[PDB]
Amino acid sequence: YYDKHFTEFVPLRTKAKEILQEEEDLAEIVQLVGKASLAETDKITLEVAKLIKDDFLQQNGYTPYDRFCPFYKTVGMLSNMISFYDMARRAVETTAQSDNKITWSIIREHMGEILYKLSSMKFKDPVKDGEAKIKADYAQLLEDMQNAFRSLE
Amino acid sequence: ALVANTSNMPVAAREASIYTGITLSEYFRDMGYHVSMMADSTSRWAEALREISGRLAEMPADSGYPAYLGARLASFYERAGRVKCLGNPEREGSVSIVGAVSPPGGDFSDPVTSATLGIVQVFWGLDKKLAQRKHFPSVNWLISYSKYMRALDEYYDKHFTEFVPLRTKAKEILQEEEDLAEIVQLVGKASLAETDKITLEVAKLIKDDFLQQNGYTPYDRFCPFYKTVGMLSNMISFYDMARRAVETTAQSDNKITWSIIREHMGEILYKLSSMKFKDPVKDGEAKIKADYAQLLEDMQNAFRSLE
Amino acid sequence: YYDKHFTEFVPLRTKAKEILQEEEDLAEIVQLVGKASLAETDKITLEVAKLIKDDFLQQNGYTPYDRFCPFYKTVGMLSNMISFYDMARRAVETTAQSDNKITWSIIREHMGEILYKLSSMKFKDPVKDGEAKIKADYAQLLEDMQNAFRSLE
Amino acid sequence: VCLFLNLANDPTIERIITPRLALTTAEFLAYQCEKHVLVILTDMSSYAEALREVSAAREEVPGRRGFPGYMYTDLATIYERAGRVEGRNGSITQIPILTMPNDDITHPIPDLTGYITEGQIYVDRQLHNRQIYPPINVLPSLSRLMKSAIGEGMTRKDHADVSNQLYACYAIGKDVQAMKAVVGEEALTSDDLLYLEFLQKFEKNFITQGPYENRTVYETLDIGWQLLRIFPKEMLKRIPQSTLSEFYPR
Amino acid sequence: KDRIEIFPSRMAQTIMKARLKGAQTGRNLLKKKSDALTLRFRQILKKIIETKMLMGEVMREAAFSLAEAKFTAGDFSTTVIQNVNKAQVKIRAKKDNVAGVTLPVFEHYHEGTDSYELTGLARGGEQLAKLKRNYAKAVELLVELASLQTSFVTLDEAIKITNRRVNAIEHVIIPRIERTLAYIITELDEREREEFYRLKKIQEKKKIIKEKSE
Amino acid sequence: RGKLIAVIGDEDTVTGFLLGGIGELNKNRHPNFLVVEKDTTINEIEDTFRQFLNRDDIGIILINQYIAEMVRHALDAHQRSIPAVLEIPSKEHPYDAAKDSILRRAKGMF
Repeated sequence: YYDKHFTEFVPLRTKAKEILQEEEDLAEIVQLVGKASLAETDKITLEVAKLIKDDFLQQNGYTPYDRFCPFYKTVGMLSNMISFYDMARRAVETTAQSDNKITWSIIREHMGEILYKLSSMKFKDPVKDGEAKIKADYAQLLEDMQNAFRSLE
Repeated sequence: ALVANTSNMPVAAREASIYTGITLSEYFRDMGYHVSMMADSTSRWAEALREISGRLAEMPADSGYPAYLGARLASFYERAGRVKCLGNPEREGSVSIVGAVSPPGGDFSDPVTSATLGIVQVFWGLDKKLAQRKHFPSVNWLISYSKYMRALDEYYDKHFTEFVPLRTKAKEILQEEEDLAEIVQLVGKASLAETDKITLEVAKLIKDDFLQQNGYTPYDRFCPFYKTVGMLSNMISFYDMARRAVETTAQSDNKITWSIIREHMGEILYKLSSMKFKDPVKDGEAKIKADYAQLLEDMQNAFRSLE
Repeated sequence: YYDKHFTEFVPLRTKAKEILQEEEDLAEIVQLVGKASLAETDKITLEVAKLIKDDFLQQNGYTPYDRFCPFYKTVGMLSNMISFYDMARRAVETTAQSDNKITWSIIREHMGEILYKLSSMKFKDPVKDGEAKIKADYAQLLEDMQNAFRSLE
Repeated sequence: VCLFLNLANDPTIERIITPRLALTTAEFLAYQCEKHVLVILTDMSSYAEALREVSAAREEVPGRRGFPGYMYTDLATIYERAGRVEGRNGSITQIPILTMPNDDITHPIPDLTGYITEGQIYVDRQLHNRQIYPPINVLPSLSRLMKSAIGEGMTRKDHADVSNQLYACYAIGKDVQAMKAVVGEEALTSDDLLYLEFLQKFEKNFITQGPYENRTVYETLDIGWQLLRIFPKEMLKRIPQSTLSEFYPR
Repeated sequence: KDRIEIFPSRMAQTIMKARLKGAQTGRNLLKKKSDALTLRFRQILKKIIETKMLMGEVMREAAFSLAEAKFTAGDFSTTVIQNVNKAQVKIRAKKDNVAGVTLPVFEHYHEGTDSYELTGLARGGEQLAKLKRNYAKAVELLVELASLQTSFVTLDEAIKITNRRVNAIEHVIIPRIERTLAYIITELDEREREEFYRLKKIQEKKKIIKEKSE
Repeated sequence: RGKLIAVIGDEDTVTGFLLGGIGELNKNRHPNFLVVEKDTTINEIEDTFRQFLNRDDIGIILINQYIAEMVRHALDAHQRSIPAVLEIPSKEHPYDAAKDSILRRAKGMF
């Protein structure tokens, strides 16, 4: 079914599960270490995993916007969150061995508006703002991310 | 009157012993007497009760005890209290219960000790570490509590007035002494406020020459209340004077410190420690109060000489 | 029985049990501190206890050489390992707090061929080889060890 | 010695009366014949198993961990038939000996026993594997009546003081040994080395005895002093100066 | 999370008790490691407080001695600064086995290559020679002070790392073992109860069957 | 052989140590020292400080306190042990005591 109607959904589903599992694998040891031995690639995983947990997995069912989440919106906003993961992870993987490593603190300060916009993606009210506006809005966040990365790296 | 039951007595007697005692207690309660009953171990009773439930093949509940354990303990303690007696003589009396608990392992999870603590209004938690240190009575202080403090406020206000703020400050000083323990361990009283040094050293004075009592000495066999409040009043009055002496002079140029206070009026600290030796058998109420009044005056003047 | 026929087994048995128990207590600390601080005697106990665990208490019962180990050989093997222990312990404690302090690193480098021979005792293969020779071979190991420690001190 | 042997393959009900027959004799000998009787009840855990078998024969519903709900009073019935009585010069003491299932002191058998006895001896395993006999661990043991058992007129004046100081010294030696395993020998001071010397010689000379060497109370105390004289007087904080001046030298 | 999630059993109860004893021993052994490091840290920090004070007095004397050399010589500082090639003093790293932890220390090494011998300014060789010695002594003290500080470095991190592990055992790992053990104990009593219930009904049913047969 | 001691300080401070026998040129003709004069700016001190911190043959660095304040941010930024940096009183500047890197690392010290 998913391949017939969406295609993009399945690899997004897989990546989301891997991120959540890695966060749990890290949380077990981070509780004991104190976030001292974490690599920059792990700090990105931990923070994106939080992004997914707080903005994607939870929703307030007694609101005009989270009372119903049409599937196209769920996969739409997941695509952006995973796209951020891949771009943020690439940004550090290609720079960690260079003469300036893009650590979390650099991307966090540079792209703080993207992280807030990504968290706001739930507040789309599909009844007031229909499919056309939501898809266009999500596309705009994707463009904003891609442009910020080009200026960052 | 005494009721004696050893572990090899018939289980009915070991279970019934606790109710036999209180029945004897109520009998005299009805005479207008004040009766004080001690149950040597309510854990031993609970064990006897569980045995009978087992013999009767009753379904066990929490940690193997009968389902009604709590109901039996609750109805036991409810029988204590001050009452207006029956009969035209319009007499009054009371029964107190000071029953002990001794759960296997020393834990507080046993339903018998947990249920007891949810019923009794005062807990005189004792400790073994204090006994090993030869500090008696062995009272834990931080665990112990009393829920009658409000009920007795009318008596204390009517007869003694200053007792209540003194016991409040005393607990605050002792608790702060515990709270400062981590700071002292990591500092050694070097990077420490002079006001905290007062708390630590005065709290020690309280622990040594007030809360500690030596019952094998003829002068300290029994401390009348008026002496207990006298001793605490002077120690707390010293505390307040020392706090003020430092705080009002701690701005700049010429300040008072604990080293100055301790060296300057060492005779006052000695006289405060000596207060427990005022034997009520030989020194009457007026003489002991008079001597305590003199220490209070000498104490305030000792600090006055520093300002 | 043991005192009538062997006279050596009872005291070897006692010492062997002492070594195995001492190793268990030292093992509890090594798992925590990583051998950061050990006495030289403790280092010997750990290594001789491993010698025992691997080359005395371990055997492949489907091999001609260990399908059945006759008692004279079992006690023979232990006799040499315990003799080694006592001589290794004497050497490091006797020269302790002096100039030419002997340590395990010196003993292991000095007489490494002795540890090889001791670890090789399981392979003497009874019945295929003779009883008289196996006893004589173990006597030779004892003479070689005694000369090794004598020349070390 | 009056010896009663109930063998593993003997009737299980006979195992139940065996300790009653031993105490029945002890009561006759002690209280009617004016003498002191030591009663040793070996393997009360095997008794407890025989008691469970009798309970099953009566078709009683098992209680906690399979044992009868009356196991408590049954043990007290046996144990409490001891002590001194007014007006007679006899006495009965007991040393019940109990195997701890799975080495867990929490098990109903040692738990119900200890709850109604006065302290414990406690035989360990570490001391046994280290080839120490007897393998008795002095730190977890307790005798609640020792305070009255010993002292001038009963054993020797210094008994109480030697015991308390030896206990502290052994407890400290174990604590120092734990430290040594972490910081090494070179990180220790002279006082720590004295505690290690005591620890090693305490177990070798005082605790280790052998099955056929009979050490009387006065020899045991003298051995104690031999170990205590390892330390200078100022480190023996639990022995009053009067006791030290009398016994410490020589 | 809250429990180790081992299914209630007598086997699990035994394992948890052994696991708890291990955790408690580790807590105490690491606490002793921390206490030993803390004393030395306070020993080494006390040494730094003492050493720092001495450094002041020693450097003051060297500074005055330099003024004395200048008084005679005049302006030798330019020649000394320009005429530099090889060092006479060098520092070697050494290991100090403070505990299971090893601490890096500096050790003074008098390599020996000759320093510049200068009698060019007023030929004030005696004052310059005393000046060399005064600073040479200062350097050796500073080497010890540098080790002091470096030793204090490897120690502040070692204490925080050890205390963090001890705190986790106390606040995370053992509480979790105790909750697991208490959970197991409760569940085991619950299983015991349902066995009692069934046995009671079995005994009652047997009694009922017997009465019917009579 | 192993490590050199670098000195960043005033004219008399450096001169004294150089006579002390410490200090030399590397194969690149670089000196493990800097003389800080009234005309020396912050970038010059900081660049020298950094190069010593990134130079694997130095280790202990000896500096004047008044300099320690001038580029103080660089002294807390580097937390290691090879680069042990010791702060000393200059000929005229007064004796150091406050703002010691170690007294800051450990806040329990006089």
